[PDB]
Amino acid sequence: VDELFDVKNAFYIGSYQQCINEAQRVKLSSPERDVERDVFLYRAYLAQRKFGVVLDEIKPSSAPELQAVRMFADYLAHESRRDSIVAELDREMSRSVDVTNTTFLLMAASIYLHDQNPDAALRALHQGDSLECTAMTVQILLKLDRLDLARKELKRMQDLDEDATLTQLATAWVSLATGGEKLQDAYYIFQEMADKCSPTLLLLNGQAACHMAQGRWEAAEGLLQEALDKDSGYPETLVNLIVLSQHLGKPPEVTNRYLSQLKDAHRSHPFIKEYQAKENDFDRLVLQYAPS
Amino acid sequence: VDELFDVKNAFYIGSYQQCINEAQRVKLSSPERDVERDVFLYRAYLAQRKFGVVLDEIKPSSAPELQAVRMFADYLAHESRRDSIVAELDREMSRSVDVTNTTFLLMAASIYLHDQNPDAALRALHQGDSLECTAMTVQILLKLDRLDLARKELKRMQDLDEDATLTQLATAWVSLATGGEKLQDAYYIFQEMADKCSPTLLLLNGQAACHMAQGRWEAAEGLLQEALDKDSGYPETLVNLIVLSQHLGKPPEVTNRYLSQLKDAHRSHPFIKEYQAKENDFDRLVLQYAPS
Amino acid sequence: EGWGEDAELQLPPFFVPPTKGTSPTQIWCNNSQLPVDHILAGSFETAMRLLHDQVGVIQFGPYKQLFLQTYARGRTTYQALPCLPSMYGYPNRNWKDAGLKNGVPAVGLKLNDLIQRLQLCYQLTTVGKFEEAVEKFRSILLSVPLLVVDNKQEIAEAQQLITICREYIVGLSVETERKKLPKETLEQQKRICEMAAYFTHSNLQPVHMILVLRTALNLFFKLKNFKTAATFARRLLELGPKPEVAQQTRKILSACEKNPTDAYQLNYDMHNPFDICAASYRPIYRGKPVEKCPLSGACYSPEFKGQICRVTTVTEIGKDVIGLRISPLQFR
Amino acid sequence: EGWGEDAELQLPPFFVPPTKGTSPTQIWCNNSQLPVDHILAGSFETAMRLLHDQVGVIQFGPYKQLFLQTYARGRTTYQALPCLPSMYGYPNRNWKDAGLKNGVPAVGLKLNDLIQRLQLCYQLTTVGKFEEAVEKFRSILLSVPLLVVDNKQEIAEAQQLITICREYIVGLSVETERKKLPKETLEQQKRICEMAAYFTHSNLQPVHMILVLRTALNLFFKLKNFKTAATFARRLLELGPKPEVAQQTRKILSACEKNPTDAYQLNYDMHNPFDICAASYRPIYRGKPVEKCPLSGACYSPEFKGQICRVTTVTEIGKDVIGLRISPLQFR
Repeated sequence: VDELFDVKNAFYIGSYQQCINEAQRVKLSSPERDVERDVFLYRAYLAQRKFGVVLDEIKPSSAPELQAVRMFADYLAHESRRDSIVAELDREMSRSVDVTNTTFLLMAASIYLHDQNPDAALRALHQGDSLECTAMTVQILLKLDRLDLARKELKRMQDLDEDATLTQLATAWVSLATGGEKLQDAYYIFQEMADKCSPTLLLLNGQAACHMAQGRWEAAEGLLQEALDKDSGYPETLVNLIVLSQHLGKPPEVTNRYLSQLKDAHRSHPFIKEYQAKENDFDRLVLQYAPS
Repeated sequence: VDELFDVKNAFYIGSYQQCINEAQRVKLSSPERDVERDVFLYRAYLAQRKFGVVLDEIKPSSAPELQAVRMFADYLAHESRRDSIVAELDREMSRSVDVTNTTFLLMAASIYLHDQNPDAALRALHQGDSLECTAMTVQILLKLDRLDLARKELKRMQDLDEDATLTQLATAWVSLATGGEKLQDAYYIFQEMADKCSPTLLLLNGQAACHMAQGRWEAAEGLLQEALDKDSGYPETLVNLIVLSQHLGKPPEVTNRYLSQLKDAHRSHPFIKEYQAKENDFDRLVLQYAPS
Repeated sequence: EGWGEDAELQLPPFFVPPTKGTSPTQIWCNNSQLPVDHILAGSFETAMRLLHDQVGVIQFGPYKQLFLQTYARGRTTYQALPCLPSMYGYPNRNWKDAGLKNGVPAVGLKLNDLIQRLQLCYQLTTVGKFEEAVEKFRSILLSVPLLVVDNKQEIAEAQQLITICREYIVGLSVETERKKLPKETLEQQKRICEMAAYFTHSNLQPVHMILVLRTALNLFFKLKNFKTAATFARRLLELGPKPEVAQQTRKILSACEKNPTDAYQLNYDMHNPFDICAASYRPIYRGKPVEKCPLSGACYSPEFKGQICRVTTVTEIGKDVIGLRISPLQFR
Repeated sequence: EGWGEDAELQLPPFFVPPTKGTSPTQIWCNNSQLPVDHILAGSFETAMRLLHDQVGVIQFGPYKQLFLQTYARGRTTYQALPCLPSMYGYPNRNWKDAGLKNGVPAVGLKLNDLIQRLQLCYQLTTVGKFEEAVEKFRSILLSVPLLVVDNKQEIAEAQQLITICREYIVGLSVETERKKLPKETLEQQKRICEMAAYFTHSNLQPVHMILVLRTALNLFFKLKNFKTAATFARRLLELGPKPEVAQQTRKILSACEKNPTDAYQLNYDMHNPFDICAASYRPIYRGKPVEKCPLSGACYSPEFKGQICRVTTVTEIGKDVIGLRISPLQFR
């Protein structure tokens, strides 16, 4: 049995503080596990947007796996340095990588995904052999609308470990994208993880998305309100409430409030930029039918 | 020796036209015989369903024996008058009958048998002393499934005249009903009469019934086909072919053809009515196990 | 019904990053010809092309709110792995059997949502807030081509709803212009009465037609056109006004019949059907030439063909179009 | 072996029309407990009672042809005296030693008559006329309880024959329903493949199981479930198909082994025995609860207990019965 089971589980379902708390309590039964624990501790600080902790405490003497988390911390924290980090990352990958260092590949692929470079991120993850590497591949293939390829990688995880948390999560993502009878499958996975662990912002909107997909808007309202009470700034809640609001017949002043609220979510969800782009696309097309 | 031997023999074995032909040729060696000949002449016309001949030619001046044939002719010819004829017949019998007029008693009993009144018919025949009266009693007792009583009346005929045609015929009917070793006895009687006289529809099916009783279906097929070629409408052939057909493995479309053919036999054999009754009994019992 | 083609065995026909599949918003566009589905898909150009050919839109500026708010309800979002860009979900209306290729997006504006908003429009009208009622009416009107609707009777209702919004918008437009005009000259007052009488032929709800007949009854009584004023009074009374207004109307009527003479020839025909030019506010008598709004049915005198309809504010007067499309029914 | 009771002398213990004796058809009923003997006797109610207790019949409508045609072969007829109602003969099967009281009627349907009809059933199946094969199969099935049979081995064969007719009737029922179902949705195609795979576990003749494996091989190959499709191919090949189909199958197999992956989880277990629910066409895995047809062995999921078996069309699913009776042997 895996001494870090609770730690990794808390992280992947979005319960970052519980991850941080339980990482600081476990007993050091190895130096291999010791570094692995620290990786999740610091990725949890990344997830809480506390890049200063990650950046100050991982030193040049720190383990290679931690150097990889710190690389990712630099990129998220320092917008001006991003292009130069990616340039160096391309040079590393072209030179030589330790393929057994799955932590480095997930940190490489994390950087590429943010840099809107899924080919590079898949090219890195292809080199690794680990469950999160597959799980991250499933997510990227789903974003590429290749549900066919996603199913094959998910099937890999199902043969290796049906009951693992990443496999359940990947099953839910694959099911949410397949639709039909499978939307209920995804819902119960998200529910079962909420009622074993704790109903995090990630699981709350996970569940709401499965309701909204079956058109069950009223059943989704409770979940989004609970998510809103926990954290007024989690953007996915705000976006989902815009959808839910309109499907419940509420006034456009509510959709407008959630749009202004989303500009201060200070978590970098693309929705506002795509919205402003569609503002600009529309202004441009108006002048195409009537050049004033 | 009996001048009317050939005439009566032709009638009783079902060779009606030969009876009619030989009755018109014999020389009038009495007035007693003269009337007796006419009785068989007209009963042969009855047997050919030519009731008009019997009805037109027997006048109110005609001999009493002929009045009795004409009574029977009226009943067979005029369905609407049957209940009233039987009513009058009951009144006659209750009033006074000439007991020596065996022709009247056989005509009375013939009417009652058709009117489904065997008690009345036996009550009439009881009063007569003649070979056909006994022979007709044997037949009625066999229909009443009283083979015990039939054997005693047959024994009466055997002591009086072993070689008579009615005694042979009664022996065959009694044997056909006793079964076992006696079925072969009946067969040879029917055969011996066919190969002295002529193989009539009555003798052909007589023989076939003796084969079918011993399970010798293939030996019966020749006889029924010969009977069918002679007269497509004789019902007993049609019924026997339904039995024979199934015991030879032929398709149900053959049993169906003989059933539709039997509706136009226009000779009043009960088989179709009993069949339709069993159609109705079945429809009724289906609703008893499942009241729709 | 043999063994079939289901029984015949057929012809079996580095690292490379994979290529994208079609997005679910593109699937929406492929499978739908209704404007709202393309807007939910984020395909504004194809949506505008559809509205243009079907219903006659050329000035799309006044659609900006509808378009953008519709776009915002098109996709849900959920986080997969921590610290990676979130996922999007594309809820389909035929979700039970949508599959990969056949989806078409969930329905977010229903016809009864609009029919319900008619009531706030009516109240606003009754209390006199014409500028706000017109704004609310036009919003219902422009929203109708964003519907998705199941059966032939809802297509009928959605059309009647458009016609209701038109009737009110042009009627209230007449009244608001009558109030901006000067009442000094005799000839100026004659023009005001005409407009008050035109408004009398708008097809509104009885409670509102009572108010416009009351208005026409005053102006024609002050003009001393008592023959025509009397028939406004008889028509007001037949709608069944509240008791106080019946009494004020009966007194004005029996005064009209004691002098049933019109002082002036006005350009208003009682016994002659017409449509109200929704730009110049003059009558167009049923035989004469008209150019129409291809969505609302607003009538215009022919000078205005090619201009932007004053009622809808977005359509081309007199353009020939396919017709409103708001249901799969219409694509047999 | 003395002089015995054969030597002891014992106690010696108007016009009246006589009374009827027992009819020979009543003698048949007294001496027999087999349904066909009571039908030949014209005793339909007692025949139905026997079929009900022994084999589970409640809906006797579909027996009408069999019953009536059987009735018609029961008695011969011959004329005695001219112009009087004809006689009836009642041919007995034990005619050599029947006597008055012990007769029992002649045998008109033999087991080999039925075994011969199996061939036309098989041909009809091979050429694809499923509706006509099912009709012909069910006729054999309902005819088995009308047999009269001599020894224990024929009772065995008659049971196997019933089981053969059942296997075909439910299998063909699966295929005919698979062909009525739509193939549009992915989820719809998954359901079709399942049914094609269930049919693969029907116990038919090899020439027919080759056709159903060919069908299952196409549908699973088109689905891109190559791991399961490969085992259909290996099983098809082991039955020994004609050379052209072996070649088409070998090519499909070596393509499956070059990618031995199933794309979808279907509800079909290769390594797990089940029975096919003959009403809902879903698998019932050998441990789970079943209600059965008491004559044919058709399996049903428990919801259906008390209903009319879809296979035989005349029996009660799950009724407890004595068991088929078609021989004097079974009444020791």
